[PDB]
Amino acid sequence: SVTQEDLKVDRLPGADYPNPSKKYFRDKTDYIMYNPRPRDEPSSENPVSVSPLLCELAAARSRIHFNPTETTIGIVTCGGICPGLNDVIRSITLTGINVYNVKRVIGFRFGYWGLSKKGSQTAIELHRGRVTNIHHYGGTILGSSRGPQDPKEMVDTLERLGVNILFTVGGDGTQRGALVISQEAKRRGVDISVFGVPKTIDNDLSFSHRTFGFQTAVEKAVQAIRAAYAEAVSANYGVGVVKLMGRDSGFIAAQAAVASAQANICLVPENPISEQEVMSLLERRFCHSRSCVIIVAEGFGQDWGRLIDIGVILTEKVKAFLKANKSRYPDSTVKYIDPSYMIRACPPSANDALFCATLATLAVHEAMAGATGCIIAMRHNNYILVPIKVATSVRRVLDLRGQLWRQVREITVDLGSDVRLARKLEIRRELEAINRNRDRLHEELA
Amino acid sequence: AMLNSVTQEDLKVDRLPGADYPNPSKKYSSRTEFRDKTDYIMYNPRPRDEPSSENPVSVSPLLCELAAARSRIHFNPTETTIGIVTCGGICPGLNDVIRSITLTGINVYNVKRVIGFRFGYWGLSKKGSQTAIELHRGRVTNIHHYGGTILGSSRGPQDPKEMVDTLERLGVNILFTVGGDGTQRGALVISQEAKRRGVDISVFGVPKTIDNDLSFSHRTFGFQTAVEKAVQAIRAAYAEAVSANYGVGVVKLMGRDSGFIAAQAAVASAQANICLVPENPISEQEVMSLLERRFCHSRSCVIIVAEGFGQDWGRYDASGNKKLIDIGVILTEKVKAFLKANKSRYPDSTVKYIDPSYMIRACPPSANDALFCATLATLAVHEAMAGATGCIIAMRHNNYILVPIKVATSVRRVLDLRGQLWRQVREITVDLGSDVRLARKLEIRRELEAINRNRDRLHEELAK
Amino acid sequence: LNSVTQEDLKVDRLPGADYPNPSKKFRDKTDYIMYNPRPRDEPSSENPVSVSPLLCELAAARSRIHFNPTETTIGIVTCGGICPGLNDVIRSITLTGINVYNVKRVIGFRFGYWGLSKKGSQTAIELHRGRVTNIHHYGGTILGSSRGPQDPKEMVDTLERLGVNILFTVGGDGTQRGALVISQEAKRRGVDISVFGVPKTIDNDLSFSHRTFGFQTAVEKAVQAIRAAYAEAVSANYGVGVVKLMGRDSGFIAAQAAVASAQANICLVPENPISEQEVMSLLERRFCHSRSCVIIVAEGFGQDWGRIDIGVILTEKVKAFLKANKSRYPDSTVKYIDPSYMIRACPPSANDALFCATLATLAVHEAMAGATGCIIAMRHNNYILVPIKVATSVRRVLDLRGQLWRQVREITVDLGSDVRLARKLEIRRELEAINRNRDRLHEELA
Amino acid sequence: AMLNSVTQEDLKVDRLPGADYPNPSKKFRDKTDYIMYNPRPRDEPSSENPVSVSPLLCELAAARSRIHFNPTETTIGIVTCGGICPGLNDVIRSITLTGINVYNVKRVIGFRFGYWGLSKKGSQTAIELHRGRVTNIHHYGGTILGSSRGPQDPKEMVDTLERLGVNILFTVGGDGTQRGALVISQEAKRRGVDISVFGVPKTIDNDLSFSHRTFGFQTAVEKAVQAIRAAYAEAVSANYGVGVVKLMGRDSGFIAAQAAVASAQANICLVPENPISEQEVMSLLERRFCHSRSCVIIVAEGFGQDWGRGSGGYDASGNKKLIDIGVILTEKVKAFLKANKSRYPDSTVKYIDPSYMIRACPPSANDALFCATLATLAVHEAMAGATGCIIAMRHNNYILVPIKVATSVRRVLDLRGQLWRQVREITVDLGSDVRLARKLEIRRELEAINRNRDRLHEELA
Ligand SMILES: O=C1N=CCc2c1ccn2Cc1ccc(Cl)c(Cl)c1
Ligand SMILES: O=C1N=CCc2c1ccn2Cc1ccc(Cl)c(Cl)c1
Ligand SMILES: O=C1N=CCc2c1ccn2Cc1ccc(Cl)c(Cl)c1
Ligand SMILES: O=C1N=CCc2c1ccn2Cc1ccc(Cl)c(Cl)c1
Repeated sequence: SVTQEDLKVDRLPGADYPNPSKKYFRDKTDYIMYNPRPRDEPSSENPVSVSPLLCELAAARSRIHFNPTETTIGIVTCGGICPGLNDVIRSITLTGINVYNVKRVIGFRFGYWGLSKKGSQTAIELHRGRVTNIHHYGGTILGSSRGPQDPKEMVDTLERLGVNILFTVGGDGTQRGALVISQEAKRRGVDISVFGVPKTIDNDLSFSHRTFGFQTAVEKAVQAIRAAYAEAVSANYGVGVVKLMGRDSGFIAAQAAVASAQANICLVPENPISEQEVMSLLERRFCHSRSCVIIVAEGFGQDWGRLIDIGVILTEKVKAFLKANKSRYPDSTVKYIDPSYMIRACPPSANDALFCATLATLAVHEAMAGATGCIIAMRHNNYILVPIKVATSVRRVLDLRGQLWRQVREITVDLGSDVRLARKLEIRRELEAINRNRDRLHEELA
Repeated sequence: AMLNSVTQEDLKVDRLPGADYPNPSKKYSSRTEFRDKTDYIMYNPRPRDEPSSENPVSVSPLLCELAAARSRIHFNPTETTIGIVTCGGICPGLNDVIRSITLTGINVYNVKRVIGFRFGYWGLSKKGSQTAIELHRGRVTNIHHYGGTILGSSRGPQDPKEMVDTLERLGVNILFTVGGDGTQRGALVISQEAKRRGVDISVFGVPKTIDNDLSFSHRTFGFQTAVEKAVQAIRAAYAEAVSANYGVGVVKLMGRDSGFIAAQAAVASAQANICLVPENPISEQEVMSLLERRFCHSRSCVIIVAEGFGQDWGRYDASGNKKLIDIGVILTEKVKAFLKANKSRYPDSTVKYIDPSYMIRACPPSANDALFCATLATLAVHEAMAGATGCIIAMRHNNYILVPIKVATSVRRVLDLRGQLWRQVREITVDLGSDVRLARKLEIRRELEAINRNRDRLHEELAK
Repeated sequence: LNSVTQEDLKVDRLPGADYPNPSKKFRDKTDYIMYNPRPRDEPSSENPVSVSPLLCELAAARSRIHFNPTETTIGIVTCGGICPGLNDVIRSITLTGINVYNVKRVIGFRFGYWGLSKKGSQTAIELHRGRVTNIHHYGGTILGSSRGPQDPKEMVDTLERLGVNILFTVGGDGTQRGALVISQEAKRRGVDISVFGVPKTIDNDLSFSHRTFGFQTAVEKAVQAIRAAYAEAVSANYGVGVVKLMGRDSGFIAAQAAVASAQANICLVPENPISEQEVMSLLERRFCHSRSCVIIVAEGFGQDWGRIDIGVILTEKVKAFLKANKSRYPDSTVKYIDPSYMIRACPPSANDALFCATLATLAVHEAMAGATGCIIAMRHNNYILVPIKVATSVRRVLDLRGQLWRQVREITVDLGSDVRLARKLEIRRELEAINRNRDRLHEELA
Repeated sequence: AMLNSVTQEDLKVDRLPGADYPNPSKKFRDKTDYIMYNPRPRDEPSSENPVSVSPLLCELAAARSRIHFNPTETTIGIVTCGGICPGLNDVIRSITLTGINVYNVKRVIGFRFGYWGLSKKGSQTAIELHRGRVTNIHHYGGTILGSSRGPQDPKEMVDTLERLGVNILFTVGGDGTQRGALVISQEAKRRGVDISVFGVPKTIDNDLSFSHRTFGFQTAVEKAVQAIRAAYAEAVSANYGVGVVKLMGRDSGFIAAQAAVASAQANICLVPENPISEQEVMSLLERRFCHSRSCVIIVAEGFGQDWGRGSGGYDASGNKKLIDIGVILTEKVKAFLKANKSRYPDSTVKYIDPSYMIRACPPSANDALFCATLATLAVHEAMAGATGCIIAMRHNNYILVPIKVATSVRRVLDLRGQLWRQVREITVDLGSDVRLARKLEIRRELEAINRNRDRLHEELA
């Protein structure tokens, strides 16, 4: 498992230049505890971490590795779009130009394709004028693509254009590629930093509590649920099925379910249940209600097909179930909602705009200080550096015993509950309230 | 050729016999002139002739009756029961119409009682009538802040005999039918079953069509909200498409039998390169030719498609359910097949399909639709209390009018491909008539002229 | 008015239409719409006759145009307070000129009429496709705006010097009066210039008009301001929210916002001047059986209240009234909200974006066809041309006997009601409802 | 110099005696668990686990296996006090639904218009909170209970609590409200009555200590950025246009600072932590107008309290009556521009107070989730006999803090920290050479337009 060695961040040799940024900084590496929980009860001596692990904190350094005015920064965006890609491009560019006064900033187009011999022709000049308002729009002005290119070709491009720092904005696959580029550079003894800004709307990066665009995604997911609910509650035995991202984890689905308070069933990859259990939950909902809203992560029920499109398959199976039971559900309506387009393709919330700008600015500070083969992450309210190797070796998933999942279980259908009993206590509370109103009203006359 | 045969007689709206009660909100003595009765607006306000010494004459002989609070009413307010039913697909502002019908009845006319029938015409059947809800001030206070209908909705008819049985049993004097063409045809059948038994009932339609394809009408409620939501869907499709090399966003924008949402959204957004509407059937080959032309000098394309486009395109799912036609899916598949067959010229390509139907129809209305819904509903109550029946309320040439259901359900509204809206769609969308290579040369000259000017002023600013 | 003749509605054309219209599949002669589409007589077998003799010229693309497209220079100026959609009008004028007519050049004059003065003309900007691409996503004007006039002689000097053939004047009544003075100075020197107004009034108080651009957006924002005022007021014991909602000379925004929101208890508009004492009487009546009150006030209300900022003065007078009556209103809270900034400075709704684009496109079509000394307006669902002289001679105001104002009176406090009686009926209706619920609940047990 | 003294004793949260009942919630904690106040190590990485720089441990909030109150005999009371804040209705809803749905408590009472609602007169207005009364209240700004500023007689209030059989009172409000909560707690202890008083902190300014985030703060920053966007549109539309926008910030500038960075459209950001003179402000404006025709100024309501003398008075909540710095700043900017009409021949200054729209909206979805989680854990811990404390969020975890220490210290911007550095990167800097900085600007632009000019020239043929 993970050792302190696994958390040591690579530095390019030498920090020969002063940091030009203004004293309105750090001379040594500071650390934060991976786990800030104590081993023992309160005692007369300072508490000791349950874990041996320390993470390096990200910050502007007093000494830097790259000579600012000779430095070329490169940027590439890869994979599915995510709210705040333009914020990361803008803030990397403006930190480079305004704070370090770097020679040049290059935007490589359509992911790693943009660093291939063919693709490198399309590379764009990122100046102040080119990034002024790009953060008001979803997508990426650079464009994106999936899948790799020859690392040899890509380092050929980097050398040819005199790129000293490449920022890799993308998911697990992109950062694995970043580490391969880093090592091809080291192999030829070229002075290049490769520095990852993690892109995962699902917030399933480890050594991390929050990735950029996640909070925006939850806002949009709740708006999709509000529409699904309006549709479902408008029909007799109405069912709204809404797919909410979640390739390998259910953080968006779980947070949206709790925030909206309108989901009756929440289906996540961490909690695989059968078609039969799902229909049993729907059956229980329809005992006391005329509508049901089902949230489903795209990674749920991958053992339900021969990704399979679980949104379509679930909708089809719910229809088949209700048709086979037309006896008890005489008329019924099942609506499928795929809001994926609207969740990923918007500009960020103001809180994600600030987060994106802070990730990007610290990524420039640390790369200028010779950090390489690492990502910037946010953990316990602090910015840290994590080596790509350990970051891509583990992933984050819902704890089904944790407080978030407990809140999902409190609002969603539970076969264990005495619905009909609970209703009797409900009616007593209501009667108490309307009796009080009845009295005050009777009083008010005369 | 088949022409519609509408005469002035066809536009006369039925009144229940007698207006024996004074209006408690419209006192005859608060008029400034005599004769509180029916005023008219011209169907077509365009003249036959040039300006001359005599007043201009309408190109049409038709006059529409204007909707308004009357000084004399047919129903005795405190003995009056109002019923409401919502039918078919939901539409932004259903709750606004329910709320405003209820509060006009209670607050303005002080009616005895308001009943909400549930899940469309099902709610007036013998079985369904058990579910009927009491609409008081407390039940409707904030319902206009939410999409859908608190009454619920369903498609398709019920036995008119059963439904009039329900209306008689509950003592319903006015039934408001909120729904489309099919719903209002049913309203007229209810009206006639009532007349047959000599029961004193007004049936009054509030038209529900998100597509704005009601005739004798320029605007139906929820349409403007739908266009707002359609433009937000297009903004997301564009962000996705422009982020890919040879990226295509296909977005379906309502439009069952007409393309008003698709056309207005295309022009409002200024981001659609192809706009496919039922009024303008073109072949799969013409569509791919437009995409091909777009990809000559761009790396992305956004395609708007109405659900009623290409019904002559193409011809049970795994669970044994019947598969609907879906031009959105079929178009997306055909665009992929075209790009795959031409991977030579479009080496990598991405096609994304977006169905924002859920978000377009299921939201609360814009403030402008909230006002419109409240005004339609309040005037519908005023006119039904004044004994109007077998008719709908519509908005035409900035005015509220009454139209008999028979006329209203005999004709539908469609884009004029020679009109100004469609011209604006053609100005923004790909045009095969342009010289690809020439047009591009002039583009670059204009750009070069601009950056040359900036380059000069910048050079000036230094040594100054 | 009882006056206004067909002559007053005749729109000036520059002499000659010697060029074909380069747009493709247009009108060969001028078509008309009736000013008043109401009939003189009862329905009869013969086509109805207008109550009015007046006909308005319809706006449309013409087959013959006055200006030679490739020799034509278009100028644009934006004047007075900003209004949602200014950038939409600038963009659509520019792109219609360039993309449809392929005009030589488009000039943006800066900070209103100042921009056409000898000093100001140096700041004039080149409007090409690149300069207007996304400007419609932002509030304000890229050209900038200013109030008040310049020397017409100087301005025509500028127009002649820059070879401007069509000047579009985007502004209110004062701006268009200036446009007509420019037009006549041009005619006097025999310079071939069209001056064509796009009316800018957030208040929608242009005559020969049912809707001006930005009005609908303003009502959306006004309703959002009222929603916040209501939340504040209803949260306090004897809470009062006063919100000022534009309305310099008319109350269309205030009236539509009051009805759309359904949360205003008092609506104060210039058309209905009432005394300080009547206002306090309405508040007094509201506080008989409610603990909160929301007051909408147009900026043009109560200009006979000073021996003036009516928002501040009204708020002060409401506080003085509540303080003098602290006996009956023991603790009380008065909040003033001026949302003017947020109402005028936003981008338009999608419906206003479409309207702006349509006004602007037709304005270019008609100016290219030699229309001058006129504005484009929308009336009875149609686009018309109106001479500036008649357009600036009359203004539009609320009809206090109309359906809109009736809806305002239905929701706002009414002194005409019996306080005591009205309340008794209220309580009976409530008791009826809660008695039914009380029964069904009692039933449901067993 | 003067340092704060916080000890482990100050962080020990009071428990009512006895936990005699099992927790009816189903599929937790059998003893009190802790998190480090400061998770930074004393030493370099070594063979031994790292040791905290601080001796302080905070008690973690959680559902307990043993509870103090017998659920079906328990009455929960709720009161909302002071200025409204996005998410008040979310806290009321979640306290109510946790009480009813999880613990099946006897009864939930909503006291109206703050502490007034627990007075003899006010207690008549108290409302019954059931599932039906709170179903959608979280979709609206304000409080369905209503709010008021300032105190009531503690004797009267405990009279009300005893009369209605209230076992737990939740106090939703600021520093002043929670000081009142402690006074209620002690009046109860004095009479030996079994009551828990448990605070949910309400501060839009996020200036609670032992805390990184209070509810409604993130929503406030969203609304502040919308206000700045409108101010910018107005200012950039005028020749020498100035938008002055006031952004909350009574004693700290977290809203102003985060809004300035999020918007990237503020040229000057004025916060209580950084008092500067009228002359320095006008110097920053002067520098902005050297190479721009517009300026946006953010000002916290607590900035420049040494720019005038106030009345000496106190508002109903017992806070200083502040001078209106928004109006005074706007007036001084106008006076400066008028006195310099020579160099700023026409100028326009607009003042924007968006306070109404910032505090009176429903929460963002992220604030709705936060509010629900604070409220649910507050019920869990009060049922487990926690009293005289608040629930707070720190280092991504929920903790309990005694009111006494929570009301003794407040949180303020670090002018040497990363947030304020980002504010300084975007706002006007007198330290730059105006003339030199401009020359380099133009060179970079010329380089860019030369590249575009080339690619365009290429593209023909
Ligand atoms: O194999 C994986 N599949 C999914 C997710 C995953 C994996 C490894 C790490 N992670 C989490 C992760 C997500 C994004 C980034 Cl940028 C990184 Cl470096 C790791
Ligand atoms: O088949 C149709 N498809 C669309 C529209 C349509 C049809 C028939 C009449 N009409 C027009 C219409 C639409 C709505 C209503 Cl409520 C009415 Cl009465 C007619
Ligand atoms: O003095 C006026 N106050 C308000 C309205 C008004 C006046 C004069 C004409 N009008 C109508 C009007 C409004 C805007 C425009 Cl652009 C025009 Cl041309 C006329
Ligand atoms: O006197 C203060 N003025 C402002 C802020 C402050 C004070 C004391 C503690 N605090 C921080 C604080 C804020 C809110 C709450 Cl609910 C609490 Cl308990 C403390």
